[PDB]
Formats: sequence, C-alpha cells, structure tokens
Amino acid sequence: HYDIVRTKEGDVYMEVVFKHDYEELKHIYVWANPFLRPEFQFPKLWVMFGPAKW
Amino acid sequence: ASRLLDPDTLVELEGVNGEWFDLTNGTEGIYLATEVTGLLDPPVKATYEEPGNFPGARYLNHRVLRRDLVFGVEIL
Repeated sequence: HYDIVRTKEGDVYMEVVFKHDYEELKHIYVWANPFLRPEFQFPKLWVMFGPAKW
Repeated sequence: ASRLLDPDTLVELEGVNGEWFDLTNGTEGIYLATEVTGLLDPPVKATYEEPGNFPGARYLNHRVLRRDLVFGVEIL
C-alpha cells in the first residue's frame, strides 16, 4: 500500500510500504496432487522422502 | 481643575466564624496591602481552531475560569 499523509502542523508526504519476495511462498499452496484437477485429489496427502534440500 | 481623589471604597472580610475585618480602616489592626491581583474581571479561556489552510481561525468556546486572588494584609 501507499499513504499520502497531511499532518496537523502542515507536513505533507508519501509513505510506500513493501513486502519482501519471500511473501510469494505464502500465496502458493502445496496441493495433495499438483498434476490433477482440484475436483479429484488423490493420493490425499502430498508426501515426499529425501534429503531436505531436494 | 484642582481636586483630591479620595474614594468612598470600603473593603470588608466576613470570616468563616462570622468574625468581621474592615480592611479599609483597619479597626482590627489589619489593612489591605498594595498590589492586588484578581479583582475586576475573572479569567476566561477563549478557544479557537486553525485547521487546514484558510486565513485566520474559528471560535469554538469561551469559559470563565476559577478566579485566583493574590493580595496581602499589613498587620500592625
């Protein structure tokens, strides 16, 4: 968002607020099966075993 | 042309026991000293606002405040 502020003593300024690129991972969901329609989600959990980075 | 300024002004205190003092004639040994502040008009808080950028101010309120009297008495 951005604010345009006029204070009672007469200062006028703009403040612009930004969220870091990490925020993308909060607007991405891990589907139970990425490759299928949301109308049919099998297997019921996404489950993966391996080295943590991979 | 030529005159003496000699007012008929009488100042008395009636105390909380009904005891009286004449502060003009000092018949009880007590006189009002020089320099009294708080007789005549009571203090007033006038309230104005200066919002935005229009020239001058708006009146909002005025209130008569608590009157403070500062004086002294000369005790012989």
